[PDB]
Amino acid sequence: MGRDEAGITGTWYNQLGSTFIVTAGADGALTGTYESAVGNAESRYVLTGRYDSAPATDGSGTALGWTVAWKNNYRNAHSATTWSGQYVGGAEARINTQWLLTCGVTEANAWKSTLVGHDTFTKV
Amino acid sequence: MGRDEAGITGTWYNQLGSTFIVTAGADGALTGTYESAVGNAESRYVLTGRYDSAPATDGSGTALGWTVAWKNNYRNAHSATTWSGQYVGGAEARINTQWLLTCGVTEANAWKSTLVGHDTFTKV
Amino acid sequence: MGRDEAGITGTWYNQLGSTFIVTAGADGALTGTYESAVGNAESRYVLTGRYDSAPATDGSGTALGWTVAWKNNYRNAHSATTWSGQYVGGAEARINTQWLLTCGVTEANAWKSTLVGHDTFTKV
Amino acid sequence: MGRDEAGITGTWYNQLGSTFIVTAGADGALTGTYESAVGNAESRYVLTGRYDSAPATDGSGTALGWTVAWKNNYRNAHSATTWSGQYVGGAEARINTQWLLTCGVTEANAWKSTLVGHDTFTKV
Ligand SMILES: O=C(CCCC[C@@H]1SC[C@@H]2NC(=O)N[C@@H]21)NCCCN(CCc1ccccn1)CCc1ccccn1
Ligand SMILES: O=C(CCCC[C@@H]1SC[C@@H]2NC(=O)N[C@@H]21)NCCCN(CCc1ccccn1)CCc1ccccn1
Ligand SMILES: O=C(CCCC[C@@H]1SC[C@@H]2NC(=O)N[C@@H]21)NCCCN(CCc1ccccn1)CCc1ccccn1
Ligand SMILES: O=C(CCCC[C@@H]1SC[C@@H]2NC(=O)N[C@@H]21)NCCCN(CCc1ccccn1)CCc1ccccn1
Ligand SMILES: [Cu+2]
Ligand SMILES: [Cu+2]
Ligand SMILES: [Cu+2]
Ligand SMILES: [Cu+2]
Ligand SMILES: [Cu+2]
Ligand SMILES: [Cu+2]
Ligand SMILES: [Cu+2]
Ligand SMILES: [Cu+2]
Ligand SMILES: [Cu+2]
Ligand SMILES: [Cu+2]
Ligand SMILES: [Cu+2]
Ligand SMILES: [Cu+2]
Ligand SMILES: [Cu+2]
Ligand SMILES: [Cu+2]
Ligand SMILES: [Cu+2]
Ligand SMILES: [Cu+2]
Repeated sequence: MGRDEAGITGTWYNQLGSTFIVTAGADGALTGTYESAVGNAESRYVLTGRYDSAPATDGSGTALGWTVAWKNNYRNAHSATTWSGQYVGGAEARINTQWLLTCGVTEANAWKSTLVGHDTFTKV
Repeated sequence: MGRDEAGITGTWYNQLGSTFIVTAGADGALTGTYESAVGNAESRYVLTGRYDSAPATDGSGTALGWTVAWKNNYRNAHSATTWSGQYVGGAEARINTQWLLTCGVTEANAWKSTLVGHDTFTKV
Repeated sequence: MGRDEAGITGTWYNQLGSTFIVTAGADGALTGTYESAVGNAESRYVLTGRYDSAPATDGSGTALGWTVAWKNNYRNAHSATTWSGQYVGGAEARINTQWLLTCGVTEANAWKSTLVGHDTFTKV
Repeated sequence: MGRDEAGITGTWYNQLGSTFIVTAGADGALTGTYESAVGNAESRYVLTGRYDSAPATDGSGTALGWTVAWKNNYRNAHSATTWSGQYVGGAEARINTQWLLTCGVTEANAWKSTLVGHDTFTKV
């Protein structure tokens, strides 16, 4: 199995109150759903990503990333967010991320297409 | 089908000479392989992502994103990159992205865990 | 005077234990010194920046930014960090930032020149 | 003098058609004005920043950064941009940057406060 397959798989919550439901596969896959507490979003969106299934054993975190395109059966916000970060195990397990949200825009507006931020996910 | 299913599917090349091989599914999925011309990487890595399969029709680009975890059968760089951007169709089709590369690090080094950059992909 | 001239001027501390000493001028200027608890840095470095001296009065934060080039009389790390963020007044005043650290590198290494992160500064 | 004092001082133009007028001081200071071809901006804005006045001599670029707060006598966009990058000398001298634009927002909107992008400046 991936070293942190069981540690990563499950339900996570960020500081905005969003809900990140993920399954980590033995092959390095991340699959699941994302529900954002903010923005032009309602209900669950498909996500997919990858993680390092054989991380270092020196106390370093486990690198990972995932994408949500903000289209589902309810809404289409013509945008996608990618989260890049690491899982940190332990009693207070965390996934610490930085993210890039890109909106589909015309070429004249490309300069203002991308938001950057940071989300921390916990199991509680 | 996704509006830009055929436009996105195929082989793309960025300004570093890296090769991005992707299939866009009707459901919004991106699957394929990435081969980086630079860094701690050799041969192909699995990628997965998402794209807006019903973009706006006002000339705006098509938002998308994908992730590579830098582990394959040859090397493990304990890191993952996410690319966030948009596909722009036309005679000179492009995927314009910004990216976040996170390395698995100890908590004392978390402040220096993440690189940011920008890649432009073309069909030639 | 700037609306938050007095609120911004003073000594601030971030989550790494770094010390940000700043004077906000009536004209929108920020001047002062930065001392980083981490990285290739020792003692104080010159900083300069700008802030919105007439912010909105609807509860929004006060936008600002500053730069440190990491050369002083002790060390030269051939790099510069810019912090971009906002000051949020109140009992628990904060400056919330995201930052970009660029290292001087050869053109072959330009893709790995820039780190991104986020620092929160408090008065305690 | 700074190694690239003369190389940096002058008028620069980016890919959007914006105009960056800068003087590099022997002490590492950057001062000047910025005029953006895009966004909520008109005429010139004050800028200030820092650069490495004693860069490496191995062909590496010269790290630098600067800030503009988007208030002048004509408009106040309640925002600030920081550019972080490097100057690359030679026949086709360039300043390659990544930038963070933060808007002053209420705490409920802090997640969408910051844009990220990249500008390349040339002498022509
Ligand atoms: O909301 C969305 C989809 C939901 C995004 C939720 C984000 S993911 C990163 C973060 N972690 C999280 O848990 N939740 C948030 N996609 C278009 C994102 C439009 N803006 C923001 C909201 C909005 C809704 C309606 C009308 C205008 N805005 C982005 C701001 C912006 C920046 C630059 C130019 C123009 N607009
Ligand atoms: O290379 C990797 C995997 C390959 C990454 C390729 C990147 S994806 C974004 C971009 N688009 C692309 O087409 N190609 C590049 N993963 C660890 C990334 C270590 N550094 C860089 C190289 C290196 C190799 C060996 C030893 C040291 N470095 C990152 C620099 C850094 C930043 C902060 C702290 C420490 N190190
Ligand atoms: O430390 C510096 C100057 C100090 C930087 C302090 C940072 S500002 C943002 C943050 N807020 C803060 O309060 N403190 C930190 N400038 C070169 C920054 C080299 N690396 C990190 C340390 C290091 C010291 C010696 C040898 C190798 N590293 C950056 C990692 C990197 C990324 C990509 C490619 C290569 N390296
Ligand atoms: O324009 C400004 C000041 C000018 C900014 C110019 C930028 S600096 C980086 C770049 N290099 C350059 O040469 N030129 C551009 N400051 C508020 C920036 C509001 N948005 C964009 C324009 C706008 C004008 C009026 C109404 C709405 N927009 C930012 C988009 C955004 C993102 C997230 C949430 C909400 N909005
Ligand atoms: Cu290893
Ligand atoms: Cu973080
Ligand atoms: Cu948007
Ligand atoms: Cu705006
Ligand atoms: Cu639509
Ligand atoms: Cu771009
Ligand atoms: Cu690394
Ligand atoms: Cu380093
Ligand atoms: Cu106003
Ligand atoms: Cu922040
Ligand atoms: Cu460095
Ligand atoms: Cu490295
Ligand atoms: Cu040196
Ligand atoms: Cu760049
Ligand atoms: Cu804004
Ligand atoms: Cu918006």
